[PDB]
Formats: sequence, C-alpha cells, structure tokens
Amino acid sequence: SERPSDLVVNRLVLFVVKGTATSTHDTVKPLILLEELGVPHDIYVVEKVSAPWFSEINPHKMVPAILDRSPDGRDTLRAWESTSTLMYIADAYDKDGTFGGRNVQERSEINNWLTLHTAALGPTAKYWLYFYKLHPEKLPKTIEKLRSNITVQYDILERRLNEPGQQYLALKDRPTIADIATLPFAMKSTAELFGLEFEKWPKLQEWSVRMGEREAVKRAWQRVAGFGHGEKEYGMLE
Amino acid sequence: SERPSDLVVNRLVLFVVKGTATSTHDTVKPLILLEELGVPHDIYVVEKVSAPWFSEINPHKMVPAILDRSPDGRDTLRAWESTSTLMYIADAYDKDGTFGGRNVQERSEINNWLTLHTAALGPTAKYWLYFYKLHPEKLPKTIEKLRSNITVQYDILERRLNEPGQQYLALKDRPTIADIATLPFAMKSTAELFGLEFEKWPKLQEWSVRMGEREAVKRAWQRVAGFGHGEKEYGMLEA
Ligand SMILES: [Cl-]
Ligand code: NA
Repeated sequence: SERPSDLVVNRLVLFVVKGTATSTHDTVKPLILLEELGVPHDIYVVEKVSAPWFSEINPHKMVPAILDRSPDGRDTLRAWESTSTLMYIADAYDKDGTFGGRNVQERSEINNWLTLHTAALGPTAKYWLYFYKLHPEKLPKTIEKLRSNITVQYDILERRLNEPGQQYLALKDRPTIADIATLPFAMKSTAELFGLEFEKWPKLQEWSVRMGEREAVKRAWQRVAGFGHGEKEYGMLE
Repeated sequence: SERPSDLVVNRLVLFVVKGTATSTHDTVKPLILLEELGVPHDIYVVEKVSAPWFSEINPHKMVPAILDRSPDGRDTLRAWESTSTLMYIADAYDKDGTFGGRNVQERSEINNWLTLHTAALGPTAKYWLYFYKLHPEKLPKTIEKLRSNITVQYDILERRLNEPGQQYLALKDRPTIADIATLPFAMKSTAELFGLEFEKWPKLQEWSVRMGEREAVKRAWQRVAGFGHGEKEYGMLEA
C-alpha cells in the first residue's frame, strides 16, 4: 500500500524494530557491514512488520530489510533476509571484496560458511527460540533436538577454528560476511540463552571476542540497542 | 584422513548419494546449473557421508558437496550446502551472469529469493522430512507446524508469481539460481509428499511446470535418480 510520508530513499535505508535483547540478532548483521565499510545509510524503525506497505518491501514481513537507489539511479533496489542484506551491501559497496571476497577461491569458502549459517545454525536457532518462547504449547523433545543441533553447529565452527592459522571462519587473514552472519548466534550471551556453556568451544569463544573487539561491531551493537528509544519512537530516525 | 583411491579432481567433482525420491532434492540443484551451463564435471556417489574423508570436504557431512580445481589450476577448492554449490558454479562458470545475475539490480532480487529458500522453505522442509521419517519418535504437533510453515512459504512464492510479468521468482525474463534452488521444494510431487494440494497455488504450479519443461532440468532429474544404481554402486562414476 501507500508508503509512510517520512519514508524517502536518498541513500541506503535499513529497516529495524525497537531495540531489545530478542529483536536485534539479525538487524545487527547488515549494520555491522555498513559500519565496517562506512556506507552512508538511514535507519527506519518499523512499528508493525505486519503493515501492508512493509510487506511490499519484504514479503516475509520481518527486519532487517533494505531500500536503496540502484547504481544508475533508474530503480529502487530492495534486500530482505539478513544474509541477502549482507550480499547486497557487499555487492553494491564492497567493490574491493574486503568482506565479500576478492577471487573465486575466497568466495568459495565465504559462501560455504555464510550458507552454513543461513541454512543450518540460523534457522535451527530461530526454530529453537520459536518453540521455546513463542509456540502456544511447549514441546520439550523438539526443543532438545534443536538445542542438540546447535551444539553440532558449534562443533563444526570449533573444528574449523582449530585448523592451523584459521583466525576467522572463511579466510585465515580477515573477517568476511560469513563471520558477520555467524557472530550474533555464536557468542557467550546467545550460548547462555540456549542453556550451553560457551567455554566448551574455546576457539569459537576466542573468535567471538576477536570479532567483538572490532570498532564497527561495537558501534553496531550500541546503535541497534538504541533504535526507537531516542527522540523518535517509530519512522525515519535523525 | 585417507581419500578413496578413485577420488581425483581433474575437473568439478559433484558428491551425491544413491538416488531415491528423498535423496536428490538438494544434489539436483547444482546438477541443474551444471547441465544449464554445460560445465564438464564428474559424479562421486558417497556410500557413507559419516566417513572421516568426506567430513574433510563437507564438515556438515551431507551432499551435495563439490571439489574443483582453482581458476589457475594449481589448487583445489570446495563448495558445500546446496545454495553455496549454486553460488560457486555461477561464480566460476557463469561469467555472463545468465543464472547468477548480470548487475547489482538483478543480483539484489536473485539473492532475496535464493536466501528466502536457503533460510525458510529449505530448512523448514528438511526439518519436516527429518521429524516425519528419520526421528526415532513421531512428533505430530512439530510435523504439523512445519507443514503449516511450508504453506506460508508457498503463499509468498504465489504472491510474487501473481505480480505483472513476473514469469520467474527473481527476474521477469529468465530463470536464475533462485528458481533452481526453489524448484525441488516447490513442485507437485514434493507438495504431495508434504500432503498438500499444489493446485491451491496456481501461479507457483505453472512456474514449476515452466521450469520442469527446460531440457537441463529434465536431464538433471533423469541423471540424479540413476546415480548409484548403475554398474558402479559407490565411488567415482564412469562417463
Ligand atoms: Cl516434543
Ligand atoms: Na503463469
């Protein structure tokens, strides 16, 4: 339907919701990359993701979502699903491939570890959270199986980070969109939410701290928590 | 670990298992794109995905997986997760971006619909199949919720294919890796396996038929069924 009056696309617009402990694990992903690359962007706090105008941007009716001017300015582009928002930002703004990958060999590993998160840990974690908190009935056997699957995903990330010189998931030398996608679901606070001892994956914990010490990541976590708690509650932030 | 004697990487090697109705819906995806682009490749039929040598290729211990030579031909690289195998094959072999997308605009929509399948329909369908067939105990409330989530994904795809001129999921004009990734989980036979009536999503059904009519798609479906049922059951198949 008709867009809100304050929704204008002069630059990349990242769509988020009010910052809470449970609302920021996916929206933080594109924000980390925007902060890493220093991309000019606006923040739009969505009051209701069920709103018809928003389903025209993201048919899956969730944040994060992006509206942006196409390189030639002929079209308004959109990105939705948190992994797709990372792919878009990398494609449009990371022309060096510092986070997207510079060659076929780099991208091969980046896309392996990015897709592993997109297909396995990400959806498993979101099904765990749904059945644990959101489902009207509690199904403990389903929850236990999903928690078990999370430990297997942590085992895989741990095995990778135990390989000689492998400081990051995809590339030995530097973090990539694979690392950004994985971090919010592979840190101590999220491990504790799942009822897991994160010290049981030492190389994964080290990696999460290494990622956490990055200035862009610190800025992203600060800002995503604050969205919708400033002077403006909903709509285009200033 | 120790590789099997017959595993050599002289070109792209696609790792599959013995063809059944429920063993081919992810392995067929890279095979469709290989057939579309006419990429030279070998097929390796894995007997046990639990084999230590295989986990060195794919730590997730599943098919599809790819071993291939690097562009220069000095080194060997790998792709695993079906979506990743599509991204790799497009990156290495689809230089025109016929299926990968030719510009930032095309790739924005290709990645939206590809990631929707990778994150939503794909994992939901796999968890449905797991709880329905593989889990030692049948959990009908879990299976029903997953089946319900599949109908929501079908609703999203139907909405997209009801938009004016939108013949394919990502692009209006031609199919992409987004369409290839989606097809095996959005076709009549799969809809019947889930216990759904696929005619409830008319534009989605028409799209699945349009995709199914493509020669490359037919060849991949025909080939993926036969892997491990020929004169060689497991290991590197003979062309
Ligand atoms: Cl249960
Ligand atoms: Na049609």
